[PDB]
Amino acid sequence: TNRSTVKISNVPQTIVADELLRFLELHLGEDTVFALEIPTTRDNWKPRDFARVQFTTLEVKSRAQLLSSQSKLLFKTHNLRLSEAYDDIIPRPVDPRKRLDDIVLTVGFPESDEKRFCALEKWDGVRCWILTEKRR
Amino acid sequence: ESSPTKVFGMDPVTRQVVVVDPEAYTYDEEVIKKAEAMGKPGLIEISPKDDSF
Amino acid sequence: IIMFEDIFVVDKLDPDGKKFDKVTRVEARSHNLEMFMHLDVNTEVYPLAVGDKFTLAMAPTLNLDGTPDTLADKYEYIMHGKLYKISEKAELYVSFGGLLMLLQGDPAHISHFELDQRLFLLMRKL
Repeated sequence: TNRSTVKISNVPQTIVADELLRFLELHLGEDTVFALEIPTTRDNWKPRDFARVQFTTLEVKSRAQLLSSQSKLLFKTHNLRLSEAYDDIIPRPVDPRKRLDDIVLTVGFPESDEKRFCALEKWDGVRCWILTEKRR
Repeated sequence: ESSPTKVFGMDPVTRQVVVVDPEAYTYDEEVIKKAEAMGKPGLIEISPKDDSF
Repeated sequence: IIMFEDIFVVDKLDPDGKKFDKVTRVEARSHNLEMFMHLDVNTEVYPLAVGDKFTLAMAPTLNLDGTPDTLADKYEYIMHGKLYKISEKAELYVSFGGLLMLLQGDPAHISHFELDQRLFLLMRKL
């Protein structure tokens, strides 16, 4: 429950990422899948037997786990089994509130003894992500 | 449209499939294969009748 | 007449396919006895999904009080086979006409089984 990426146990070797994405969006909510990565032994023409998929909301992850526990996921006569993953595909917080977009960032130091602050260089439209699990 | 012959029909008033002229199935496992491909294994089950000819 | 009888819960399927048109090997762990079982079952004629609970029984003969070589009305997946390998936590190797079975449990649980004998396989999914 610490992360949002779920590792699929067995997938067909003939499928592509787009087909699995369409299947997941059909069974689950629309556009509820953020990242889908299928590891490949070769460079671009030999995918492995498993895949890792990242969900946007933990509720979607729980629903997918419940569906997989009941064996209700059948994609090309293959029963998809869902298991926890080791690391996230993209270090992005699950909470949409922590994601801050188009904010003003400036640096400085307590230059004066009073309640004064000095601005050296100011950046606009920066992105701020707060990762509680990674403590960064 | 997956069936080679006209064995299944579409009912517009009920928006569901119906069985019309079941004697022209020709035992071509095309509709069953399409159902398996779509993801429904137990959608349509067709079996021959041993005591009828 | 029944030698070994316990409730089993499946853990995983080897092919993990619904319409593979192939024999499927199942992995079920015994309850209150800690016994692991391998069994080749046909899913098309006898559906078995993950998480289901089924009972299992083994008897030398299906007759009542003797007559080796009427329990058919109780169970629904009767099989017949022989035990060819007993060497192992002892385990048994019974083949039902080419369908291998591996019942790995405890040495005390399996002690009344002889080598090269005919035994049945009674199963019911509750």
